[PDB]
This record gives sequence, structure tokens and C-alpha cells, in this order.
Amino acid sequence: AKRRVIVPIHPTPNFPAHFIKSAFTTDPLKEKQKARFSSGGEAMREVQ
Amino acid sequence: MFLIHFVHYKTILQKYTFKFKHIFLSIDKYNSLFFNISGILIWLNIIHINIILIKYSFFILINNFEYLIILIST
Repeated sequence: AKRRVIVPIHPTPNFPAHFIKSAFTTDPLKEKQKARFSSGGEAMREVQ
Repeated sequence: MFLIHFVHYKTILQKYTFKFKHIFLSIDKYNSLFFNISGILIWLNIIHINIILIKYSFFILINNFEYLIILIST
């Protein structure tokens, strides 16, 4: 099928773990889906 | 021969002071301006947005090195 392959990015001094699992995906049927949202200190207190 | 017994005076006075800085006092470091981050956008394979504080953003950073990242009101 000529299935595309993606090699994992490991944590880096500028590229911490959560940045990687949130901004990078090794399964390329999940590319080009859409934006995900998350909340930080105050917007989290509002939503939760 | 010995004619005498005496008590050993010495002048130990330090009256001058010479202190020289060692080299590493003047070496560089990396310093940064620091503001409160209101939000973050990351994109590499898939875009992800985190919003800490919603306000009108007065400053915006863009950084391309590994992943595209945009630090809002940073």
C-alpha cells in the first residue's frame, strides 16, 4: 500500500514531553484533522 | 656559641590589600526578558492550542526551530 512511516521524536532541551505528545503523532491517518484546545491556570478555573 | 636568648619580633602587618577577581566572574550567561504567557500554539503534525488567560494580546512570538510554536502575550 506504500504505507507512510514516521519516526518518533524524543524529548529535547526545547521540545518537552507534553509538547511532543500534543503537537506530534506517529500515526499518519490522524494528520490534518483539526485544532485541539486546552486550558491553563485561569481559563481552567473558569471552565472546571 | 650562644650569648643570648631572645623573643622573636616579626611585623605581620597586612596594611595593603590586593584582591583580583577570578576570570569566571565576568563570563557570560543567557538572560531573558520575562512576561506572563497568556497562551501557546504548537503545530508540527497536528495543531494544538492552549489558552491560559484570555486578554487582548499586546505581544506575539513565533519560533520555528523544531515544532512551529507561537507564544501569545508571552
